[PDB]
Amino acid sequence: PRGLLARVITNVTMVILLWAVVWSVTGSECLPGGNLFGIIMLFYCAIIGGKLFGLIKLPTLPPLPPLLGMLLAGFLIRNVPVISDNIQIKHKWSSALRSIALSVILVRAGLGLDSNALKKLKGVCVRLSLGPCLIEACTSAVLAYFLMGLPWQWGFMLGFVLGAVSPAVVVPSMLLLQEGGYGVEKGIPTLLMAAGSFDDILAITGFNTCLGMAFFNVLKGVLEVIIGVVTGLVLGFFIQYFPSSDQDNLVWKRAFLVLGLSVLAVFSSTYFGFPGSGGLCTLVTAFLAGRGWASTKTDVEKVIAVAWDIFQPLLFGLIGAEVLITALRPETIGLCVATLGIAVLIRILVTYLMVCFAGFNIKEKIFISFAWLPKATVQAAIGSVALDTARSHGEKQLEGYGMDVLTVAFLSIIITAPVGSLLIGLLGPRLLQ
Amino acid sequence: PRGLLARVITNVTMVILLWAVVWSVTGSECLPGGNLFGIIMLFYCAIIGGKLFGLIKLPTLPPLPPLLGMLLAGFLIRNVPVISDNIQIKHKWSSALRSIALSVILVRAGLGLDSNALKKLKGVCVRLSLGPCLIEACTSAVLAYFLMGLPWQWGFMLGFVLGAVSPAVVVPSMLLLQEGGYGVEKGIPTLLMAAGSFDDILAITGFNTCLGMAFFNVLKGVLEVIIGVVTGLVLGFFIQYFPSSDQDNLVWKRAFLVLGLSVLAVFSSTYFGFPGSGGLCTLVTAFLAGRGWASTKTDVEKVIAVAWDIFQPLLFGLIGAEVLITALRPETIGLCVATLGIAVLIRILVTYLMVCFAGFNIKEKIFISFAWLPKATVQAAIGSVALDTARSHGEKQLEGYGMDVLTVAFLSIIITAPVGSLLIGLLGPRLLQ
Ligand SMILES: CC(C)CCC[C@@H](C)[C@H]1CC[C@H]2[C@@H]3CC=C4C[C@@H](OC(=O)CCC(=O)O)CC[C@]4(C)[C@H]3CC[C@]12C
Ligand SMILES: CC(C)CCC[C@@H](C)[C@H]1CC[C@H]2[C@@H]3CC=C4C[C@@H](OC(=O)CCC(=O)O)CC[C@]4(C)[C@H]3CC[C@]12C
Ligand SMILES: CC(C)CCC[C@@H](C)[C@H]1CC[C@H]2[C@@H]3CC=C4C[C@@H](OC(=O)CCC(=O)O)CC[C@]4(C)[C@H]3CC[C@]12C
Ligand SMILES: CC(C)CCC[C@@H](C)[C@H]1CC[C@H]2[C@@H]3CC=C4C[C@@H](OC(=O)CCC(=O)O)CC[C@]4(C)[C@H]3CC[C@]12C
Ligand SMILES: CC(C)CCC[C@@H](C)[C@H]1CC[C@H]2[C@@H]3CC=C4C[C@@H](OC(=O)CCC(=O)O)CC[C@]4(C)[C@H]3CC[C@]12C
Ligand SMILES: CC(C)CCC[C@@H](C)[C@H]1CC[C@H]2[C@@H]3CC=C4C[C@@H](OC(=O)CCC(=O)O)CC[C@]4(C)[C@H]3CC[C@]12C
Ligand SMILES: CC(C)CCC[C@@H](C)[C@H]1CC[C@H]2[C@@H]3CC=C4C[C@@H](OC(=O)CCC(=O)O)CC[C@]4(C)[C@H]3CC[C@]12C
Ligand SMILES: CC(C)CCC[C@@H](C)[C@H]1CC[C@H]2[C@@H]3CC=C4C[C@@H](OC(=O)CCC(=O)O)CC[C@]4(C)[C@H]3CC[C@]12C
Repeated sequence: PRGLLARVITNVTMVILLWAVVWSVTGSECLPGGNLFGIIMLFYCAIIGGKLFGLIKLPTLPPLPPLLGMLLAGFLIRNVPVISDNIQIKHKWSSALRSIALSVILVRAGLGLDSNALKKLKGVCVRLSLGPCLIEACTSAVLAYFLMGLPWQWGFMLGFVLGAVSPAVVVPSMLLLQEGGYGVEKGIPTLLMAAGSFDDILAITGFNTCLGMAFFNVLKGVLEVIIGVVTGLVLGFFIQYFPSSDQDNLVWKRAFLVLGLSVLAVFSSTYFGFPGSGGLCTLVTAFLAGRGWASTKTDVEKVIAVAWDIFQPLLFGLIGAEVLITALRPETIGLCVATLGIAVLIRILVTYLMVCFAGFNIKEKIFISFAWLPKATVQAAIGSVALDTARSHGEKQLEGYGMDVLTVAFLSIIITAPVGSLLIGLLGPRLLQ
Repeated sequence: PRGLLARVITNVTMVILLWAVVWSVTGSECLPGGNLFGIIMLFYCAIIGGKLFGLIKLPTLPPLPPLLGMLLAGFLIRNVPVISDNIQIKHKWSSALRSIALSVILVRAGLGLDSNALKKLKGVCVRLSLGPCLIEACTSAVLAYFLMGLPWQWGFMLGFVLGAVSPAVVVPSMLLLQEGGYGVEKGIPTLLMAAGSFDDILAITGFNTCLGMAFFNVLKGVLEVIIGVVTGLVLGFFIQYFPSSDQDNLVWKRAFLVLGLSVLAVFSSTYFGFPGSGGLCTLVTAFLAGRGWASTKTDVEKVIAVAWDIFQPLLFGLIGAEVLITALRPETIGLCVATLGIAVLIRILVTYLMVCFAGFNIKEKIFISFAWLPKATVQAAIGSVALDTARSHGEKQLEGYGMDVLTVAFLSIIITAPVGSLLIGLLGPRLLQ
């Protein structure tokens, strides 16, 4: 009956019951070496890993983010030889589960976005979404040439992979800051959430175009923008009108509609052959339907919030589950760190410059500069795409260049992701109060 | 903006959207001939079938139950030549889905049982669950010998299969009657729900033993009663104490615990080798948990009721999905019809006699006598077990005897399942008012 004892006892039963129930219905998928056993065990390990980082090993002054534990828990499973064969996850299950978690964070960001602030920040959004991304790519190519044997063709390809803000790490931080409030709320959380959502299409277009040259598509990148806007706009108007207050259980009807269409848009676009259209399609759909509701949007986000907590450990467990290749390969990776360090440093400076027009006087520029660091999702999506092509085509010289790209690609998530989440967490309540 | 137009538009969108979403994640399972296409189409056909029987062809006086539509919808799929390979379903996903729906109705029946009435009905419950089951089986064996070539060995086997009350047909009707109330509520709804729950152990024990004799097990049938009581008690006292009001989201925590352990007991018991223990294990577990949840028992009920509505069309659609063998086989089934007709009539008389002790004065006897007719679930599970051994044990003489079991076993589901459900509908509010 004790509160502390009841909480620990209940959770232990509710986790053993989940494994036991699945093992009964499915004959062998829940035994060691099975497909459902790898997913369940990784889900449990990521859950416990986050709890340790913040409740037992919490630093006095800085609150250690739980995102570090989730990546660490997945890293140990993939790299430990004795816990790498009894637990395995199929690539097609990893990719399917990876994209579903991405759509959940996108709809929640757009759904809670305030449209009034977005109207006055039209000019700032395009500058923020174009400045740091393009500038860093050019610097990365120059930095790589003087410190690596990669030519200009492979120098530019690295830059686009490196420079892309991941919404999965900034969006959860912005929403928590906005809920607390600080008496100003100029629109910084809204600006950061919107700008980082559609930055992916710029990066993927350059990577594919550069990859093809080293092996046209310039117009194709523009088409992905048009399709996502048109599909998101037309479908967004059939959610605020057809579902009305007349029907019952409307809370569970407006929640399945937005999430179901978001999943359809993401997976359908990739199948056709123009990925990235669903990246912003689910942003416009939720944003348009978001303005249609002005009384029941409060209870819809609560349903989505519980869903995000389920996919939070699962998403980052999969992200840090393919770093076994570079687990321990000391080959003077100081140059790789040097390229990453300079590129990050240059990105900070340009971000401050791009917001020097008006409004943001002193602290807004500082907070925005340090909030553009995290790089989690897009880096792992196309991190090893180039290396596989080099291996496939039958050559070898290009494979070595691709391996170098992998080292810097995985290094960004390990380094810049946990630091960015930690910095944004404690500096938000200290600059724009 | 119109509710009439909104429901049809909204419901149509919510069914096409579900198919499109599942089709995107799974490449070919959503296409015709796939595994997930059979489950989706069968659920949709059974859904409209229930709506037609009550909104289009509703009789004036007798309300035609949706069960007739659900049984017919699955019947057409399995028998129509052109829609019998376009939609299919694996046996292992039919059996898994069949048992899960059975556990839902058991916990919802046990949860709504009233303890006060059960205390005074010790004598009536045991007599009701023993009288008709044994008496009807004996009459079926005698009638079969004088009207068929089945010897005494096969006569009793047919009787035990034929004599069994299905809880999935009465409990939904009993719960609705109890909720409405009629100013007396002597305990008839509680008597019928409890007595019919544990009637499975006798029917399976007789059928298995009789089949073995024609091919000791009395002791094992006894253990299934003991095992269910022992595990029902220990697992029933760890649910009304640990999950308490201190925990958050307690509504969704107690509903996962009762339903999760009910599924575990049913599937785990079958695997070990003593089925039927989980049938009454989840009945006692849910009843004991109800006694501790004095206040929040009704709040959890709203979630279980919605769960059954999902499995209502799926359960009966699968029930009428294996009648292709006897789709159209005119072989003078009048003897089979005559044997079933006599057995049903004899069952009515004996049930009236068994409850002529006290309490039920005049009208209660008539209502209870006709409320023991519905027979749908247990028949289909063990109906074709005899014929499976006949075509697999190498003997062809016994194949004819097994075929006669299928004719009567499948004929009872078509006839008595809908009539019994319809009979209680228009007779309940006319006898215990
Ligand atoms: C703790 C509360 C929530 C009740 C749930 C208990 C379950 C966790 C128990 C009940 C039956 C047990 C199972 C019954 C027997 C076995 C022996 C063994 O099963 C096997 O046959 C595979 C290995 C072998 O060949 O022995 C492995 C564990 C297992 C499945 C047990 C695992 C744990 C189970 C599911
Ligand atoms: C907080 C922890 C419990 C989260 C889950 C960690 C898992 C990764 C651990 C927990 C229990 C461990 C398992 C305990 C027993 C075994 C059986 C073992 O196989 C043998 O024992 C073979 C020895 C023989 O020849 O008899 C293989 C590893 C495995 C699945 C272990 C692998 C790693 C597991 C799943
Ligand atoms: C605080 C919470 C998050 C801890 C969760 C603990 C789980 C990781 C434990 C609880 C029950 C354990 C399981 C209990 C029974 C078994 C059966 C066992 O089967 C064998 O011994 C394999 C024999 C063979 O080699 O064939 C393998 C480990 C396993 C799945 C255990 C794995 C680890 C489990 C899931
Ligand atoms: C935002 C998207 C939708 C439209 C813009 C796509 C850009 C990413 C493409 C368009 C023109 C491309 C550039 C044009 C040609 C080259 C040559 C390429 O390889 C060379 O340096 C050798 C050139 C030579 O001398 O032949 C280096 C990158 C670069 C600048 C390309 C980099 C990627 C660019 C900027
Ligand atoms: C209606 C509202 C909820 C928007 C959802 C529309 C979907 C129902 C559409 C969008 C993309 C369409 C699919 C894209 C193309 C095709 C052609 C075709 O796919 C194939 O290539 C296999 C058969 C063949 O060889 O042509 C069959 C239908 C399908 C999958 C379409 C089926 C219907 C889909 C899923
Ligand atoms: C209220 C109704 C719509 C519920 C669902 C009924 C389904 C059983 C129907 C609806 C659409 C029908 C399908 C429409 C088209 C086809 C394609 C057909 O294949 C061909 O046309 C091949 C012709 C050729 O050889 O070129 C096979 C049947 C199928 C899947 C039909 C089978 C039965 C379906 C699935
Ligand atoms: C009132 C509600 C319950 C009616 C529900 C209607 C559904 C039965 C319809 C809506 C969308 C239809 C599907 C839309 C697209 C396709 C792809 C289509 O693919 C082909 O043409 C097969 C070509 C080939 O033979 O390879 C087959 C029919 C199908 C599955 C249709 C089947 C019937 C569906 C599910
Ligand atoms: C509640 C459950 C767990 C216990 C009840 C078990 C009964 C269903 C068993 C116990 C003794 C069995 C009977 C004992 C022997 C026979 C002979 C059997 O076959 C014969 O008639 C030939 C006998 C011979 O060789 O002379 C037919 C049924 C019957 C009455 C059996 C039918 C089923 C009975 C009643």
